Amino acid sequence: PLESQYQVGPLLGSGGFGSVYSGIRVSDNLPVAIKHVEKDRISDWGELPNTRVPMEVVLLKKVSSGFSGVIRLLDWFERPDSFVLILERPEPVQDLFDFITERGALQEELARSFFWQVLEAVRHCHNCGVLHRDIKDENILIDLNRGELKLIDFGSGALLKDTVYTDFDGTRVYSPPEWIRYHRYHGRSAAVWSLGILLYDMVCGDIPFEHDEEIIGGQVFFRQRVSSECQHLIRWCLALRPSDRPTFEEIQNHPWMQDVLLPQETAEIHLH
Amino acid sequence: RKRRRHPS
Ligand SMILES: NNC(=O)c1cc(Br)c(Br)s1
Repeated sequence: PLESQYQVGPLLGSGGFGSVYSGIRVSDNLPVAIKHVEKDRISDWGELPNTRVPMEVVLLKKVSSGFSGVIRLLDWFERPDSFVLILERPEPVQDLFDFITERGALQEELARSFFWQVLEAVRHCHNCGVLHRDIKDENILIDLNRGELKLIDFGSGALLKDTVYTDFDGTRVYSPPEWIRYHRYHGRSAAVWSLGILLYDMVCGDIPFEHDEEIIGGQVFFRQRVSSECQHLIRWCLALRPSDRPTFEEIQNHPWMQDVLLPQETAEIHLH
Repeated sequence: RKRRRHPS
């Protein structure tokens, strides 16, 4: 019984991701998040070892083993008209969209640390066979005391494959020009495009493109003072041709990415 | 200049 194993608290938010409540695991008082998803609103389905669950549950189980920069699925339940997902909640926490809104454009030292952690989390997903397909500031939680970033909201994701994708339900302003123009993309190179959008967002205070014509136009205007090394990495991630984009290895070996702060240093300098 | 969330 779900209702007796958890004490439900205030609604945290609702949207394309469902309705998410704060919560407490009654057994050990562990802080949790309780996500409800109506069955009628679930487009992709999958199967675990043997049970017909939302694809989101399939993907979360593949990435939730061991420690990583992904919010871990602790449990799930099936209800007559919905699935309920129990997720580990850091406290205190703030999502990266609210963080950038309040702080403005981030110092490059802080964006380097954040962007590095996001890269490691995406690499972990891909190593687990999981393509997230909705990387953006809204889908990244910051553990303010530990200085650690966590990916959330796999409801637009897919199993990772090397063949072309012709479906997409992530966030359009982070989607690549080959999706806009052709409704085709490949997993890794599309992820790198969204990472370029995310990095620009971090160092400029907002995303570079709002309209389809800007996305496919491939001109990056910098509205804030940004170092030449960082501008180069961003424009590389945002190459119009997918095969001109860097691999994850090339991103992490880029000169702008060197000498990253540790998570605890990041909290003590920038978050505490 | 307005900054906004975007649904998915
Ligand atoms: N869509 N939101 C989530 O999956 C969330 C997980 C946690 Br932990 C918080 Br706080 S929000």
